Amino acid sequence: KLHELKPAEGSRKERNRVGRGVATGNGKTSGRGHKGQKARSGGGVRPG
Amino acid sequence: RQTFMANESNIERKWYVIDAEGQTLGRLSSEVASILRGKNKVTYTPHVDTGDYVIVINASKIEFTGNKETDKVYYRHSNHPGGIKSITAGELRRTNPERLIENSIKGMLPSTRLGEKQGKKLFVYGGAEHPHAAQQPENYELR
Amino acid sequence: AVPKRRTSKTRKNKRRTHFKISVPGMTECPNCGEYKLSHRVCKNCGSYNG
Amino acid sequence: MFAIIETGGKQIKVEEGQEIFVEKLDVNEGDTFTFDKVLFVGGDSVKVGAPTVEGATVTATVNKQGRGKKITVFTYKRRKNSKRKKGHRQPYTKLTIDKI
Amino acid sequence: PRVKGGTVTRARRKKTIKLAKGYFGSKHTLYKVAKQQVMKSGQYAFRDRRQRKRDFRKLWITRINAAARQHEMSYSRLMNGLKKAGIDINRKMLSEIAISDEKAFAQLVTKAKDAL
Amino acid sequence: MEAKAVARTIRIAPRKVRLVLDLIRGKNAAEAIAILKLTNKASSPVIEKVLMSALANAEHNYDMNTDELVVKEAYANEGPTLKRFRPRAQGRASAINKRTSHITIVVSDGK
RNA sequence: ACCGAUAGUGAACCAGUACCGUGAGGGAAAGGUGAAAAGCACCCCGGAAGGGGAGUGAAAUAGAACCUGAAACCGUGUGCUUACAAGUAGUCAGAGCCCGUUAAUGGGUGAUGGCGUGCCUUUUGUAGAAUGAACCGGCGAGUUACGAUUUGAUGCAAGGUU
RNA sequence: UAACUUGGGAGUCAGAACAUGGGUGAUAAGGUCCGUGUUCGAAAGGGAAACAGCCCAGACCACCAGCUAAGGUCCCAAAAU
RNA sequence: GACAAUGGUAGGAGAGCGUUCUAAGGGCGUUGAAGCAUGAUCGUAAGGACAUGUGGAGCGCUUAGAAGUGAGAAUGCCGGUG
Repeated sequence: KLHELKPAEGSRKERNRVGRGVATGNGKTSGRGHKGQKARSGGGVRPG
Repeated sequence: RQTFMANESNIERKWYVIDAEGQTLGRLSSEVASILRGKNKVTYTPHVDTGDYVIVINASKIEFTGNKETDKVYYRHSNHPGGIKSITAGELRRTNPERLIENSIKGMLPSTRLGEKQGKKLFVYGGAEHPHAAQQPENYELR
Repeated sequence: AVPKRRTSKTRKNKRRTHFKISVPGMTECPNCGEYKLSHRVCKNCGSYNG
Repeated sequence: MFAIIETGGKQIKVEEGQEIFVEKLDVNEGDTFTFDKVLFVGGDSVKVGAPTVEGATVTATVNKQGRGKKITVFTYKRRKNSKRKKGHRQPYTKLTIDKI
Repeated sequence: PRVKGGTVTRARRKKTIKLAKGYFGSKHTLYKVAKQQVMKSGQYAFRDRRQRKRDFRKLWITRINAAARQHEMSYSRLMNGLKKAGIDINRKMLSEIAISDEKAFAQLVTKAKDAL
Repeated sequence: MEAKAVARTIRIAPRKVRLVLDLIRGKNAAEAIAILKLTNKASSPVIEKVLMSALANAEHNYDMNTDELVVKEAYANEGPTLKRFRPRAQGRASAINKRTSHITIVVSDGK
């Protein structure tokens, strides 16, 4: 029924949001680390 | 929680007199300090005064050991630039024997607000006669 | 020089303990019936005795 | 008179008609309880010693089975983004002594 | 859709300011200063719950020492004598007996001396 | 029973008025009038009209006698601020606050 | 399954306007009484502004500076405490003095005793005399499109899919 | 009571003190460069007066219970004048 | 019921709270909604109720869906006030 809906078991998962407080585990640096070329906006080196 | 706490509604204080003739200065001062605080009672409470009053007569003929008569020196500073004073313990005995005993005992008490009040119950006299006969002081022997 | 710290409201009010004004110093005129300053003339009928 | 009883980890000093607070027991509210371990009895009657007094039980009745006030546990470390928060309510058992 | 603030930021900030009543000056008024002091209060209380047990054991032992000296013996020899007999009464109960029942304590000092 | 009068939006700084209000707080009505007439401050005549208006309210609106009256309450509250500027040196301007106050006086017969 | 007056066009309002520049050019802030103006006749203090009554209205602490009306900050009155004392201002213990709850081993204040050098960032290492914040409020930072790969679910199966 | 293999996701490439085996310096440095252990980093609690790196010892929570380690027992300050 | 584990920065993994809008079902409201204020209340945390004042017209609950979805700090921007 439209008021009792249920997706299949294990078929959905919630996305992870970074930069939303220290308790989440991805708060300040958002998983990037400390002060490098790979910690800047725009990324780093070419894939090869 | 069963622990008893003493307070001013039920504190009892009494008076003692102690003879300072033929005793070492430091061995007598350590015992007097344990009495002014109240460490000899079963109702000792840390945050209230429980100890008793002490009268010290015959403040002269207090005895040192070794060469302390000339070697032990007391220093003070007047908080003015270049002013520091000095006096020998053998010289203070013959000119202010009451201060010699009084300062030694006061150095063995905590320097809190309660410590100053607990140190105001000591009376020291250089002779064998005291004027506190309105109370009923009792003779005390040193452990 | 400039202040190193902000002054709190407790310290500010302590400093203003003595900042106030006094009473004028007035007496009653026994011709006017109303108040006047000592050693000054009355302002109601403009009389000064003595 | 009075007795010393061992109610698990700790000891209590009890008289008759006195209400006491202990840690949670398996009894229900209203039923009777017995303290089988008594270490000392005094008063006018002859003083008895230790390690255990031969018999000498104490009886009491259960009044309430509740929990204590909530205390918040909080710790943190400065300059390290680490902290924790926890609540706690400790359960107790209320009793009233009636026969030593 | 656009989600704005309101009724969420104010609610949680009032909870912190309400735990700091009685504090001096701006430490019960301004949120940022009050937030710091409330964290230090929780850190202090955790430490002080465990120091409260060391503070009260010392007080009982001091009182047992004074009572025992009135019977011509020290604290250290009193606990050895009781242990050699098996009294198993802790320091909290011995202190409560010396204050209240003066001649019941003397019933325990004798047995501590009987076993030496 | 009490009577009151209010003067709103008076162009005087609030903390200059409060100095005068400290002298007449708690005095008889006849004594407060004399104090205000003999004090040589700027805000004394302004407060004089507020107390006179409140005294006349106790005689027409109500039925109270002006011989047993006292000054029960006398306080000043802040009003809107007028924002101005002052040209300083080197091409800079400094702000100036022209402040305003609300003045209230209550006179009570007692009871 | 777009915004709801710091948003949405710079501009919901006499806005490319006030204003700024020789000029090209740059550019704001400002919405809300009430269902109905029925927008306070009349009396009192004053030169006036402002107010106290009396009336209108369901309501005037809805009176045009008008729906609701938070915080910083400024004042008035009161229960407990403070003028011999060395304070990151709290925490644990604790007399005395006042109150009475979402009724429960209750609330307010605090004579004294023990312990105790803010937060963030950056560092081998910070109470640091290394950086940043005067206070309060609003706003302010891993998203979407198209491809690749891997994991879970579902349908069919030597076939699957447009 | 771990180890090896195949896949998805990382951070790290400025380290410091103590003891010990050596080079360099001057058998100087809280110096500098290597080998071998510990602790800090990323570790609260007790001792060394105070004192990241020294000695003891690894905090899930509550209790006004007991036994110990380092270090201590005349007074401050708990326990042998 | 018996035993065992539970300090932690960079970083990996898991389970949840709350906010605005949509769908379906079921409800509350002038005999007084949201918002605001106070309170000695409940849960392990994010947080949720109730009572009383003010307020004068909208708003919750259950299961799903989608995001302009959470602020203490950038010599941050705008307004008010020391």
